[PDB]
Amino acid sequence: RITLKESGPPLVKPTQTLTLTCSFSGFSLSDFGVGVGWIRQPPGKALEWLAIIYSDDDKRYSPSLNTRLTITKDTSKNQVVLVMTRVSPVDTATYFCAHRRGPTGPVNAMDVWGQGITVTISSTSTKGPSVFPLAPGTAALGCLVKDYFPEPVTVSWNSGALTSGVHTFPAVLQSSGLYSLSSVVTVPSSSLGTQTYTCNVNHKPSNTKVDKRVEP
Amino acid sequence: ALQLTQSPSSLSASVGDRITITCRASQGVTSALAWYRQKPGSPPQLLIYDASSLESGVPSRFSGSGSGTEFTLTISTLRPEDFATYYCQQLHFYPHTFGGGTRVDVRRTVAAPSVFIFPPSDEQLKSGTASVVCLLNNFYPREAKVQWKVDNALQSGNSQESVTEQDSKDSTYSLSSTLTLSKADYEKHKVYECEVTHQGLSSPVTKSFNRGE
Amino acid sequence: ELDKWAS
Repeated sequence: RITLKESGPPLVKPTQTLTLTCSFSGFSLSDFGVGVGWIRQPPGKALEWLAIIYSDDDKRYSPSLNTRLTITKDTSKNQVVLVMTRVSPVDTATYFCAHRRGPTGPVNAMDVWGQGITVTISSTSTKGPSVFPLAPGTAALGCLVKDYFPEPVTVSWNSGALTSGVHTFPAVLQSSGLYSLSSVVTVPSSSLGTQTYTCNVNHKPSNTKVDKRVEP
Repeated sequence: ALQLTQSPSSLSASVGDRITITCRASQGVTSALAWYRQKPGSPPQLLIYDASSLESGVPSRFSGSGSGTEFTLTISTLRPEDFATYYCQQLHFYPHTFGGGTRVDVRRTVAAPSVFIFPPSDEQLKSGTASVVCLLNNFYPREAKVQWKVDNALQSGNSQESVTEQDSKDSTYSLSSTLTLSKADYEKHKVYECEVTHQGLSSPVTKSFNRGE
Repeated sequence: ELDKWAS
């Protein structure tokens, strides 16, 4: 039926302007009362309402953003555009556009959503990570994959031969605008002197591949 | 504007359970309230529109009721696909507000975290900074508190941490916290301690190390 | 202010 897809840049520099586009099909912005809204969600946080525009063109913005937001619609393109100015790291989140039914009762909900586009606000340039050891009947060891950009990075242990006990944590975007994540694995103490542990790090974005061995 | 308060904010349950979550508004929104289920990595999905109408295609186990300032969403029998985060939204007033969400995870016996602390590495130390990390491994429930102390001074504002998704096999969570200091600061202190507070620990746990020892 | 469909 109705589907929508958000598009725009995944990476934006603080201060700049964020322009988002919502392309949809299964409905048109000329059907009576129909709306298209924008909802954002910061990493691990709740949904936040941004704005909405309708068939007859009225629109509403979130009060606490409204001097920074501009929503428009091109009906021959079947797209809705959202412009957010002077973005900052706190604007890093996943942006969703969604459809709202018009009166035929059930206009009370956003019934179909886009898959969302995740946008990250940072002033940094591509940069590979440095890999540091996290070292010591159960023992834990790991690797600190620090200061890389942009996401993502892949981590495996012993070239994939080691999987259970492994926990690769969600990376955190630091105040420096660079990512940092840890991958740890818990193993038997007795294994520490005969078994070797190496984390394999790969940051394709900058192609920095690193194999880092950690014992104690 | 209009405050929508969802509760409980976090909830623990098992497959086959019957649960009811609430969303309440600071002002009356009539019947203009919708409910969504959101699974990690996926967009919200409409369940209930106009407070009590089941959205076409949504399973019959889902139901909603309420009007004015009180609303509830009930899941007659919890399924695996329901362990997610639920949100309510009112579309009666502008701006359209979303609640803070309700988190439904898999219930299992309480499991205290295994804690480990890792001093910064020598190699990192000359890059100019020191990252000391604390690992809280395989615990349940999710709520956990990490407190960093350096020479007994409570640290604030200089640590970040992330949690893993609930494990598919054992239903536990693991948490990682990183305390970041300049090298100079790292070298002028001795005891580095990570104190963990969690439902499974009768008393907070402290893992520590003395820099040069 | 009220939503467009509060009618």
